[PDB]
Amino acid sequence: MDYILGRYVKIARYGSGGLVGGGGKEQYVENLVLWENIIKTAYCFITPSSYTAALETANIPEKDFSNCFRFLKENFFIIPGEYNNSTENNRYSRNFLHYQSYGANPVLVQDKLKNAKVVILGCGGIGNHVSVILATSGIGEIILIDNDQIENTNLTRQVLFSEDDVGKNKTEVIKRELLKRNSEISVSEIALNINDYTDLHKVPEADIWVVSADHPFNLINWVNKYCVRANQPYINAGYVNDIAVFGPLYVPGKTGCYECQKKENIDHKIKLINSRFKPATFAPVNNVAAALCAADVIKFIGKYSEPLSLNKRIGIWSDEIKIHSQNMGRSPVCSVCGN
Amino acid sequence: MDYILGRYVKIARYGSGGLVGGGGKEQYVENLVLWENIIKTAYCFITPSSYTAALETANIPEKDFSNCFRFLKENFFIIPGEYNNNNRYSRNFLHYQSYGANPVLVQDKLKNAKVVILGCGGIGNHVSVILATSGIGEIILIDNDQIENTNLTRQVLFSEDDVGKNKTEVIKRELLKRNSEISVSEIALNINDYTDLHKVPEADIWVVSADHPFNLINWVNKYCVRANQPYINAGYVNDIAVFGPLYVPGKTGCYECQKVKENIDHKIKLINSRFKPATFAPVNNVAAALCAADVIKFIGKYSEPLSLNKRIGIWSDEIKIHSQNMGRSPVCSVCG
Ligand SMILES: Nc1ncnc2c1ncn2[C@@H]1O[C@H](COP(=O)(O)CP(=O)(O)OP(=O)(O)O)[C@@H](O)[C@H]1O
Ligand SMILES: Nc1ncnc2c1ncn2[C@@H]1O[C@H](COP(=O)(O)CP(=O)(O)OP(=O)(O)O)[C@@H](O)[C@H]1O
Ligand SMILES: [Zn+2]
Ligand SMILES: [Zn+2]
Repeated sequence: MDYILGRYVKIARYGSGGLVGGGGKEQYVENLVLWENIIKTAYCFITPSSYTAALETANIPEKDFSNCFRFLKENFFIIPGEYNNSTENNRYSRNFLHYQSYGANPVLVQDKLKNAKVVILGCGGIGNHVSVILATSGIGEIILIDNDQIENTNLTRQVLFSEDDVGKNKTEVIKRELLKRNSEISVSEIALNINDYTDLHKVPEADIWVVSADHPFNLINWVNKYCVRANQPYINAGYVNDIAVFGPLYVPGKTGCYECQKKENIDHKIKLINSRFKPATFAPVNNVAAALCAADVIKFIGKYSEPLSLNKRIGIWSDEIKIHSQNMGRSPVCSVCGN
Repeated sequence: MDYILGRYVKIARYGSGGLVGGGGKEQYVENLVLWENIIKTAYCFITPSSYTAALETANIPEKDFSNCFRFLKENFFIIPGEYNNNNRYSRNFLHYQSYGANPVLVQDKLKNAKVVILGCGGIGNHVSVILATSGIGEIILIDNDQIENTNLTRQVLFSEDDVGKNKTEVIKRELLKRNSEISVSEIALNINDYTDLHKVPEADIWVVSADHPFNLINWVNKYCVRANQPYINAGYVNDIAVFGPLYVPGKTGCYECQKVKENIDHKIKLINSRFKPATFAPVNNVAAALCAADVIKFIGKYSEPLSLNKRIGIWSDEIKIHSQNMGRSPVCSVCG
């Protein structure tokens, strides 16, 4: 039963002791003696070693070594030796350190991604960015859904498209560009525009729908109603001008749905104002939303960490430093998924 | 003279009264009478109108109209009509308008700017393409590394058939395909010592995402303070996306301002030298996106970059954003 120090752990001289690890799992250990001991025991696991083989080379008392071993193990700084049983030349090897760092076997996450099927409903700015992440991360099957054609104004956010692509179907060029990046996956396209609730029946079953299409105004309400009735997982992502939005991620029976937590003259005026609405699109906002959405899809399917947007619609601001989550937990009294 | 309603304005009935605006400027107006008066005033500007003309068009008293007009005007829900002006960058125009800038003037500032991309990996790929398609006039790409198959997970400009080619080379080609209106430049360089930074050209700003050695950004900091050179750092610490600081000579603190045993150190240095980040495209892309937002804003001058005086971290396994103060230090070791 070998263990090996993760390649993603770093330690630093800091404060009265030091830091162990990098990122979300970073620990500040205030006691210098303990921290120095943690370093000494980590060093013993640089090569793949059983507990007792590493202990043999440690110059500290067994009880101190044992405590440090446990610390390292619980945070996945040391990982089973087999979790490093893949070639450095594997195209997905960088994601592997990421999987390892959450205590998962990267070969098993990869196999889950390989066998998954994802629907990209909406192939604009969000769909462009989500689809390449999912494609190059090894999701086995991607189905691109969109009826629109590429324009010159798309080139701002829609990173797969070029000047030369103007006039072609979006789904056509994305497929071309996805397969140029990862030819070991399968990519299909459906030419569909969702005019009515009934149109959603032409969208295929999948592990998850990535929904970024936002026309008409109640498209999401149709998608949610449909997915509740079809028992189909979906995630929403987009933006409200300068705020990046992703979530909720809907899982049948395991999470709340979109609807759970929800003068004629002026009424005419509101409607006209809203009819003329066009979002202040901004690539960085689009990209943040799409990045975090894809992370939640990879985690939903990989199963190695909890998706952020379970039971939540998450907003990330671009002009102030702010995240806010909006409660979208299950309501027993919901008219869509309820009693 | 003339004022027009922004297309990015959204309006909903909510609770007591309603909401005016979408996104960061979204405002709850409790007073329903004031809420209705706002929409009555806004409605007269859907089609461009002068102050006085809209007053005679609205069915509300001159005092209520002045209040609602100022409300819309200060929040940039209504803008000067000339700002309204199909275009390549027409999409970004609503963004600049929403912050009370003339898009044409912002667009011009971008057209006249030079950006250095110091590091053409994951962060470089994504930063450079946002900048190119937003219309930064000159982009200088700097890297001495070749494309590998393992790059394709997050280095979005690169395909399988590009493996073995130079990064600067392929980024340039792909940038030019997406925006032919700009000029792209490459330099084959790797920063081996602090003294190699003199070979980096003068720009409006440096995007620093190079991450070898550990002390690269420390070198970059000291040089940029010396060269009077604006720079912004961006990257990640495993699962945490990082951007900032944005160093502006004479305005902000530098990277080293707030500074935010034989047997042991030998083992530390051996462990640390084996380090490899747990890279993850989503984390790459957030850092790069928010960094690119700060560059556009710094150069476009229409909003304050978020990372002035701050190193910002966005968590990926938690809903969390945290900021470290990098304000000016008089007793700093590099500047001050
Ligand atoms: N009902 C629908 N059925 C199929 N596709 C739709 C759709 N509504 C929108 N889409 C597609 O989904 C993408 C996003 O659409 P919307 O966000 O509603 C307006 P947009 O600003 O054109 O999005 P974009 O910026 O992502 O292109 C577009 O490519 C569009 O073609
Ligand atoms: N001193 C230096 N001078 C110039 N460029 C540098 C540099 N150090 C690093 N870089 C460049 O900055 C980029 C950083 O790339 P990243 O995507 O952050 C990690 P990577 O090393 O590309 O991934 P890998 O570990 O899978 O190879 C690389 O393209 C690298 O060539
Ligand atoms: Zn419900
Ligand atoms: Zn300083």
